[PDB]
Amino acid sequence: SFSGYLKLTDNVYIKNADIVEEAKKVKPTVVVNAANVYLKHGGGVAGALNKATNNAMQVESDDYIATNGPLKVGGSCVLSGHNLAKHCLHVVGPNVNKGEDIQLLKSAYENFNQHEVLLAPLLSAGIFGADPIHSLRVCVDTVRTNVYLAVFDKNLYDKLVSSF
Ligand SMILES: CC(C)[C@@H](Nc1ncnc2[nH]ccc12)C(=O)O
Repeated sequence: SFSGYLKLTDNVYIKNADIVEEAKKVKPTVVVNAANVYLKHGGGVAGALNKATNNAMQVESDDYIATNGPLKVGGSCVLSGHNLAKHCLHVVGPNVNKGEDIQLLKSAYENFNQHEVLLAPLLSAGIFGADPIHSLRVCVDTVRTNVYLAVFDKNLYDKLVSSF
């Protein structure tokens, strides 16, 4: 039910929107979370998605970490999408503010290729500290499945489109 997106490539689309509000409207098969390795959903996309689930995402995530241990930077896991989507794909992009290797951003986006269509944010951008223009270029050059990108900041959205 995706609507109002700008086509960037054969398989990549973009919209100025809060990913939480997009997930409530569309109820997609997969929503991507910008996770950390511990699945501690405090702020940014992860804190906003978790709050919209009334903390059910964090309770499920804590059980997953208690059983499996932490994810790898560049890795992912599939958990419930609760009231927002059928599934949530928690993907860990490198956090530049912590010295993590930006080359791991391509490995993070490769997780998207396991799903035919996804609603997603720009990985490693926002509070993770990487350049969003770089993140969109890695997304375009790595993901082959259909990805609908939601960018919250209007000013950044306009810059991403103009410089594409
Ligand atoms: C990742 C980053 C580039 C982006 N953040 C987001 N993008 C989309 N929905 C969101 N909900 C909460 C945060 C958020 C932004 O600052 O525009």
